Parts: sequence; C-alpha cells; structure tokens
Amino acid sequence: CSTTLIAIAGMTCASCVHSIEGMISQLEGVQQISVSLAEGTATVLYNPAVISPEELRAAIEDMGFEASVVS
Amino acid sequence: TCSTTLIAIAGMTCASCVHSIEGMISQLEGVQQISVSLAEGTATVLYNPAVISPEELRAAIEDMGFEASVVS
Ligand SMILES: [Ca+2]
Repeated sequence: CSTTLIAIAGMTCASCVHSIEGMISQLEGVQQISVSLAEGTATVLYNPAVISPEELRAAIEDMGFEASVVS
Repeated sequence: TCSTTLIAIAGMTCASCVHSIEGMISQLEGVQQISVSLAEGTATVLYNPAVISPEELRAAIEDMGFEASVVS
C-alpha cells in the first residue's frame, strides 16, 4: 500500500540479502521487499495501518545491519 | 623488519567474513599477520614491505567484496 526506501549498510553476501528479505517479508503488513546490493537499499511495499518505515528499519537493525529510512 | 598498516574495511557484519579475510589475506606472500577488528571495522596487517604494499592488501580485500581504504 505504501512503499519506502531503506538504506542498509554492510550487505555483502547473497545469504544476508535473503535473510533480510525473508525476515522482513514475513512481518505482518509487509507485502513485498526487494534489496539492491549495488545501491545498498531495500525497497519495501507495506501496509501503514500495520507497520511503519521506522519499524522496518528497527527490524533490519535487530538483524545486525545499520539502516536508515531514505524516503 | 616488518611494517604495520591499518586498513578500514566497510561492511564486515559477521564472524565468518572476518575469518575469511584473515585466512585469505594472511596467505599472501609477505603477510606475517592480520588482525581484523569486526568492532572497529578495521584490519591491522603486519607485512613485509619489500614483498607487498598496503595498496596491494587493500585491493585484495576489495576483491573479496569489501570496500577498503589504507588509513595508516
Ligand atoms: Ca583475528
């Protein structure tokens, strides 16, 4: 319903991007996620009634990557 | 004598990569030791400067997929 761009630092293998996508995509309200390793971003399609970019960033950071919401 | 160089390494996020970097870089000719700090995002390398340069070490670390810069 909404889309957010999140900068994620230190994504340096495929396995981590899949972990990130796997974990984030399974959160309630998260419809879709695509990570770009080249950009260092995750684009997330989410339901703002349920989840926010700030909580997505927090979830990425609980996985151990520095993150910040871009837009 | 051997020289010491400090290399900042961006994007180390796991113990496994640390071990990989140390394992591969240590094998390079002229590299006595390398101590990677996951905490500080750096590597200290004790190396023979007649055999290998900091720029060569930086490049080798970058070939492993981490952005690296020689600091000191
Ligand atoms: Ca070590």
